Amino acid sequence: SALTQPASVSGSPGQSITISCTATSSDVGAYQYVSWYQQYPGKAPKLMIYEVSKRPSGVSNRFSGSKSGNTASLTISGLQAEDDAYYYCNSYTTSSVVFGGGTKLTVL
Amino acid sequence: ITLKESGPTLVKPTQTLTLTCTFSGFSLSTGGVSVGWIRQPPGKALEWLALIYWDDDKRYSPSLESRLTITKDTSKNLVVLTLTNMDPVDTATYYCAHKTIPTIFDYWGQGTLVTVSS
Amino acid sequence: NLCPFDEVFNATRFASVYAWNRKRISNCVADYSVLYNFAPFFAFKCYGVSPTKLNDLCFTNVYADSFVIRGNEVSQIAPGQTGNIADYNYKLPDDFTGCVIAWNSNKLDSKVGGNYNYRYRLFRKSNLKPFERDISTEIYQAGNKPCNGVAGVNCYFPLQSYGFRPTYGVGHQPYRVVVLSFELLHAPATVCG
Repeated sequence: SALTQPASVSGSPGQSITISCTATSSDVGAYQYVSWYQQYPGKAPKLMIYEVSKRPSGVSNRFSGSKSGNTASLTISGLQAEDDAYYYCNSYTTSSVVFGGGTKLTVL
Repeated sequence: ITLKESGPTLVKPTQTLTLTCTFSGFSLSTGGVSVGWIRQPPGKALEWLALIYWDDDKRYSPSLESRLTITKDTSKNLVVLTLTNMDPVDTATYYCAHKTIPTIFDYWGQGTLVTVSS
Repeated sequence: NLCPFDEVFNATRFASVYAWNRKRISNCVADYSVLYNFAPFFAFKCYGVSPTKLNDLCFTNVYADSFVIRGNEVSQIAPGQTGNIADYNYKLPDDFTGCVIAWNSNKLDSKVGGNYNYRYRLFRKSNLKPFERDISTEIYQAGNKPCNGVAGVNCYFPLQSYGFRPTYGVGHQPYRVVVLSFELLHAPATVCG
């Protein structure tokens, strides 16, 4: 209801894939800070990219975000078998931080 | 930077649950720095809970406010969250991550699984 | 010997628009190039003296005023410009010599939910004279005997908080700003390097 994410995606190993995190809600503000998290099978989520197209030093150079308006297109190039995991989006609304419904990525 | 949660692992219905998150590497004196709490039910999405800034200005989630009073102690670098009236819905994992303005929740801790039932 | 610039630009908490922090900076070998290592300097324009050829000139008495405003109001700190922050709570003369420095800062000023810490006088009676600061927080009138400490036709408190949050557009983000006032006529060089 607050954000919106597709159920799951499965990209063949070695290819690229994009995921969408549409807001589907009016007045989420300017929709400028949208962070993405890597969820392992029972581990603490790790920050992958923050500030749309920006990225924290310490991670790979393949993840890249984008914005088609009201959403955040999380991209993954050179898909490797290591990337099978859960993915989430996160962005404040006027009153409080909200999260995405989750996405599952299994490489086959 | 490092964080670690601790507290009771088991709790009964309609009880006051308490958790203490101790951090190292940063303090609550520099600008921008804050500390928030998040929970995740098994197999469900994460959620926000509250937040304590560095200016002792505190914020809670709208839907579940008027509870979970977040306190702190800057001498031993420890944050305390306490939420009463345990329900079977409240059985989930709990994480304490540090917030900067743009890099929202960039440093998460370990997390402790806690159960709410008879 | 250097003088307080890294204690005027690195302040932890800045004052409000109606409570600017006046200061004097003298007796120092003054280098105006410590600024350039600070920030992208969104707003930087000098009146009466060029910024490039600044480090050499000398001054009589240099005052510095620091406060915080909104995004779309940085234009109002200029000689002779009318508005709502310029005509009500901060006004500088038409013969002003010096310059203004504003750099967007919302990584240290906007909280999730609204930081109700910065205010600004919205109502008053008339315009204010240059560099005239007032703190009074009485309850504004209502034409007739007002609703002093109560509600009614028009009983509106004079101060209003900005309330910054991280969802505001770039026009509504907080901006820190410092104003330097120089003197150049017959000056007994006291602050220059």
